[PDB]
Amino acid sequence: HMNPIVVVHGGGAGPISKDRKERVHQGMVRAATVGYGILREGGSAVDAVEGAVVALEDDPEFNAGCGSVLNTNGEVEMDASIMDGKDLSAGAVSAVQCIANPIKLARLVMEKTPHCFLTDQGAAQFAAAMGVPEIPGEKLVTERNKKRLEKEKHLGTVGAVALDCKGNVAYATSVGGIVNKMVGRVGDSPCLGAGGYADNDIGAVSTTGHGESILKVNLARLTLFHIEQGKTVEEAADLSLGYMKSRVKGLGGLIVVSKTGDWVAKWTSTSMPWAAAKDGKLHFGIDPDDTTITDLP
Amino acid sequence: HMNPIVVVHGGGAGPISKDRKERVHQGMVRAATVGYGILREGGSAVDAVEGAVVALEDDPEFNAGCGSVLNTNGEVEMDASIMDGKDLSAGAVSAVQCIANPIKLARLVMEKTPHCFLTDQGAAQFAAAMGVPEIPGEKLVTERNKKRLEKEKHLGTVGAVALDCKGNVAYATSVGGIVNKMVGRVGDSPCLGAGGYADNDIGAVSTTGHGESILKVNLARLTLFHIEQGKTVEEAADLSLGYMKSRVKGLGGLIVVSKTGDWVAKWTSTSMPWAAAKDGKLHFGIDPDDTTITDLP
Ligand code: NA
Ligand code: NA
Repeated sequence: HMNPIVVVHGGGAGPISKDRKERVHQGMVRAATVGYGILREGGSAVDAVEGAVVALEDDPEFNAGCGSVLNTNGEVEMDASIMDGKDLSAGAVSAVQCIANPIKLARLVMEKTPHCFLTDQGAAQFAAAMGVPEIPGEKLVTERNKKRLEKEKHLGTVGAVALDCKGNVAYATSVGGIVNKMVGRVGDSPCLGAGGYADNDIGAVSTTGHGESILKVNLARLTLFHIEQGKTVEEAADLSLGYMKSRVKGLGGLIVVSKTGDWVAKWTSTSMPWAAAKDGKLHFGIDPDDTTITDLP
Repeated sequence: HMNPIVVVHGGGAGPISKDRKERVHQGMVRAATVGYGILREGGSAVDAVEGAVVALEDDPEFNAGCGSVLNTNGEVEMDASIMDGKDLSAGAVSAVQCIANPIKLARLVMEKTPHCFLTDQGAAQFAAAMGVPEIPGEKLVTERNKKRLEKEKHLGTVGAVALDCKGNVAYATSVGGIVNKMVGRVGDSPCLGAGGYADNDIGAVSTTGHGESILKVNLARLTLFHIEQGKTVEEAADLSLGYMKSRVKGLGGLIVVSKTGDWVAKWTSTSMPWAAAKDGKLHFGIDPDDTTITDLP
């Protein structure tokens, strides 16, 4: 059986402040801690990526769930998806409002409907009916995000991949969008093959950065194509990310794990917080080269 | 310069009665001739694919625009997408209501927003900002639609790919939902790489079978991976369709036009209505190896 592996990512975007750096650290760490806690106790890849992504959604330092930005009309609007590498089982939700954890709702889409993708109105019904709490859209709206809303008038995709004890792979990704965005814009995060792809015959990818560009070039699926062509995880990351930059002038990041347990985190944005838990050991960083490898207690 | 072509398809579905084949074969001819006419006046591939699909949307018989099948509330939700193969720009709407031409709105997302994808109430609010008329839903519904859902409480996706004389390729798709589909169920159509994909350096594909299977295997972008690798377009379609078959037990079909100008219509479903125009001729079918060929005025 395989040594489990989990990689976790936040925004593939600009420079981070030294203050937010350490706190970005703690949310990635908690995230990756949780996914790996789930796997070392017999949980699946889906199990791992779901708990991993739930962690970052709950945390207000990241732009999915609570800590999600507000669109141009003063409300949070969220996207998320998740996928089983085993049979390509998937679930996706877009422009969902007023719920704590869209990745969970994404999971229900997959496992309890004959469909993969629900949006806005019907999503919330599906939620409502599956028992998911509604909450006043007040409690998903933090202090510092209405500020950047105003600021911009005149914090990118988070995600997770795993390979579990029994060789299954998965991803999950979730976001609150770009700030002051128009009503109902949908990025890459609920679009299979762009925000993520998982396939037990190749590996799992989650993406971050410019949604539109990630969408145009089907970035996750593309990364896996290079891997099928027999390229290493890094080479394939490099080739896909390079193409996105050269073909549509788009920037971002990606985490990937091949079906053999090989993994890489790579980005073309200035920065991408990431962490990987494997072999009871934690890898973490934000800036290229900045990385550390610590002991997992 | 290149000789231009348009290919259209109706839905990759089960057996079709004599009583419809006649209304459908005519419909397919009209769409091809609309898009070919645009190609005849040196129009863009993107103009032509929009036109053909508009025709199919406006034909009450096709599951798109007028004649869209009904959801669980007896209501009309539609998806669409367009992509321009020159710079991969794209436009898409999911779960839109009370508009005549979803595909024309997707083009308005391509050209007139920073984004590639709008959904539901955003998509509604944009359609206004652009003075797209709020049209009654009983105009969209038919006594096929009304009479189908009532007892389903107990056809398919249309598209076109075009190559213009500049060598540019493009795809369009539209679909009006599924009989008794969950409200807010989004399918393959608005998902770039799934329902379709267009790139001048390979070609363009528009797919049509079972939406979830298409999403799960990224069928449109899959087909293009194979052309990238040396397959002919007929080989490409055969393998991508066969992979969706063996792996996800899903049936459907697609149309593809290459950057070289080689074209094909292929399906694992029983039928898939289709039509093509190239070098003064119109090519057509529904069921296998039955290609009717005639001149175009
Ligand atoms: Na958060
Ligand atoms: Na129609």
